[PDB]
Amino acid sequence: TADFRLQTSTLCHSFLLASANKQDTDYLTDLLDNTNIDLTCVPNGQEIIHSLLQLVGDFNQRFSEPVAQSLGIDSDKPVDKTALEIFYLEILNGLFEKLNWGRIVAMFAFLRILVLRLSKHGHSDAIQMLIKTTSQYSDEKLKNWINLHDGWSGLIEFSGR
Ligand SMILES: CN(C)CC[C@H](CSc1ccccc1)Nc1ccc(S(=O)(=O)NC(=O)c2ccc(N3CCN(Cc4ccccc4-c4ccc(Cl)cc4)CC3)cc2)cc1[N+](=O)[O-]
Repeated sequence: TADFRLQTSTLCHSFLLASANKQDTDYLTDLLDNTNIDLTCVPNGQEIIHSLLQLVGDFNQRFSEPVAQSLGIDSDKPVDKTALEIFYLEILNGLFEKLNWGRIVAMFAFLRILVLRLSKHGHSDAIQMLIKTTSQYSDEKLKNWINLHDGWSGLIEFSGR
């Protein structure tokens, strides 16, 4: 088994890559290193990724640019990694006023939108910062709750699979 921070980064990388294969064009597989990521380290990791993909898709349909436009995530220009982090962390600090599995699904959904828009151009460093930022934020704020809910494995029963 692995520490929660490593389990959360491993699960963030596999959900982002799997979501990219879903896209008409996948840019992420080439621009990210999948050599040191093993979902096998995460307990029940495959079903967690399948569960998170089912839940994030239902979320994307239900809920459909103010700061993305400011941060130029859709630009070819190198981005401000420092500013996107404060904005992402603050956006997450607002989301987790209430802590439920549904709010966790939304955080992964936001990371998917930011990572997939960033991927069109090779902003690998920003995507990696965001994956690390999700991992650090989850270890600090979401870990006690995620732990008291069967862990990341809790998403498997929440999904209904
Ligand atoms: C059965 N089937 C026919 C219906 C499936 C229903 C409806 S779809 C859905 C709803 C919530 C989360 C995910 C998907 N499923 C469901 C229903 C409820 C729940 S829940 O009770 O556990 N959670 C919620 O109901 C919930 C959670 C978060 C939530 N948000 C709405 C607003 N967004 C906006 C937002 C605010 C601040 C910062 C960022 C964002 C944000 C986040 C992501 C994006 Cl992509 C864009 C903006 C935050 C999250 C809304 C509802 C979970 C789920 N679920 O797990 O899928």
